[PDB]
Amino acid sequence: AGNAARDNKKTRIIPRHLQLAVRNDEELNKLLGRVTIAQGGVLPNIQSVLLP
Amino acid sequence: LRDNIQGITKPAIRRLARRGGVKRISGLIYEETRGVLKVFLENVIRDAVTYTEHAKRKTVTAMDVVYALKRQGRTLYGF
Amino acid sequence: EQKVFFKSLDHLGLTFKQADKKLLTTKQLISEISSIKVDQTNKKIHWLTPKPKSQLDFDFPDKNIFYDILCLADTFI
Amino acid sequence: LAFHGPLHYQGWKSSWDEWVGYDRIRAYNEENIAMKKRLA
Amino acid sequence: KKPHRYRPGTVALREIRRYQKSTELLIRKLPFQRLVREIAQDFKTDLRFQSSAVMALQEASEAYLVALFEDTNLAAIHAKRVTIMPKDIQLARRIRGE
DNA sequence: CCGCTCTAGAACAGGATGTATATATCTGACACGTGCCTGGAGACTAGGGAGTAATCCCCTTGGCGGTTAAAACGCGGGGGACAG
DNA sequence: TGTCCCCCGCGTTTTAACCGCCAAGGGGATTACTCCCTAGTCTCCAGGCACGTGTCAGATATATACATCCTGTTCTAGAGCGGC
Repeated sequence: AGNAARDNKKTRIIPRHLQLAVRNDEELNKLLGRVTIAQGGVLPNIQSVLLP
Repeated sequence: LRDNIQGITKPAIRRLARRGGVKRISGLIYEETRGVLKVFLENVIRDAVTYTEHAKRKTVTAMDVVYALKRQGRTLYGF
Repeated sequence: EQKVFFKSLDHLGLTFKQADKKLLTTKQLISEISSIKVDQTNKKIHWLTPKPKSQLDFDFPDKNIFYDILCLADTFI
Repeated sequence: LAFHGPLHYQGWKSSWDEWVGYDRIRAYNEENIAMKKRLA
Repeated sequence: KKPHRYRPGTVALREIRRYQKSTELLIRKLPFQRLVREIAQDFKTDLRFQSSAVMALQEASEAYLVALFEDTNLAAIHAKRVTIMPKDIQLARRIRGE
C-alpha cells in the first residue's frame, strides 16, 4: 500500500491504495478472493479488444 | 514416477464431458483438462498433506481428504 | 549390499515364485508328457515299428524323503 | 495383393468372412466399383 | 453393401444419455492412483494413500470436472457453438474465481 | 507498349474537450500528549491431556500372470468455426 | 455462405486395468506412565483507550496546460485510358 501510495503521489494510505495493494499481489488476491473492500473499486484494466 | 499426467486418457476426458452433456470435444480440451485437474489435485492433496502432517501420520486418510475438500466449499458426502 | 548381492545372484529363483505357480499346473504337465509321447512315436515311426513303453522316468534312491514330505504335509494339515 | 477388390473384407465387421475356393479376378476393384457407380 | 456410418453427434448424445443415468466411475483406478502419488511426492516423499482415500479424491475430481464441463458446455451455446474450446474452460475458471 | 490523368489509401498536422498539475487556501480528521484505568503479566497452586514407549493387527504397496475392455492409430467423411 | 480442416464413428491391434492371490512391514489404532503447561486466582502496573487539540496532507478552484482522439488536407501509389 505504501508502494501503491507513492505511485499516485500520496503520503497517506487510503482505501483505494489498500484495494490496489491486495489485488496486485497474486497471493493476497487469491486469499482475499471472496472479500469485498469498500471504497476500493477494482483494478484499472481494459480488455485488449476494447482499445481502438 | 514420471509422465503420470497422461494417465487421464483422452477417452476418459471424453467420457467426463459426456457426463456433463458436452456435444463435441476439441482436441486441445484434453491438454487443458489435464492441466486443470493437475492444478485442482495440487491444491486438495497439498491441503490433505498438511492435514496428515498435523496428525503425525504418514498415510493420508479419507477423512483428511474430506476436510481438505470441505474447507474450499466443495464438501464431499460418502467418506 | 549384504541383502542386494545374493538376491542379484539369483536369476531363476527371483521369478521362481511365479514360474512355479504358472508351470506346476495340470495343462503344462499334460503338454510336457504328450510332447514326449509324440516325440517317441515320431522317432519310432522313422526308425522301427515297435514303441518303447517307458518315458519320463524318476529314480527313488532315498527313502527318508517320503517321510520328510509326509512331515511337511502334516505340518500343512 | 487381394484376389477380390483390394482395400477378409477390410473395413467391415467380423461376421462377413468367407474362404471358399472359386475363380479369382482382381480387375482393379471392378474398375473401382464402376467409377463409384458412374460418379454417383 | 453399405456401412451404417453414423453421423457425428448422435452417438455422442447417446453417450451423454448412457453416462448421465449411470453412476460408474469414468476415470480408471490406477491411472488416477498413480497421478496422485506423483503429485504428492513433490510435496512430501514416502507418502501413502488409503484405498478409500483415493476413492474420495476420484469422485470429487470427476464431479468438479463434470460441473466445470457443464459450465464449459454452457459457454459454447452462449457463444453460438456446440464444440467446447480450451478458452471456454479458461472463462469458466475465471468466472468461478479459480 | 508507355505516358498521362483520375482516384483513393494513408501518413500527418491542427482543433477540441476532458482531464493532468501549479499553486492559494480551507479544513478536518491525524497523530501527539495526557490522564487514567482496566486487562495482561509475574507469581503461585494443582491436575490432566498428550509425548513417549510398547504392542498388535491390519492394510496399503509391491508383485506377479489372465483376460478381455478399452486406449491408440488410422481411414473415411461430415457437419461446424470461423473468415467474410 | 463455404470450406476445409478439425473432430467423430468405426475396424484393428496392443495395452495396461481389474480382479485373483500372497506376503510385507511401515503404520493406524489402542493402552498406559508420566511429566509440562495450561485451567484458575491475587495483585499490580505499564501499555492501551477516551479525550483534547495543533497541525499538515488532501480537496476545492481556476487559469494553464497536457493529451490523445477526430477530422481535414495533401502526398504518393495504383489502375484505367488513350496515343504512338
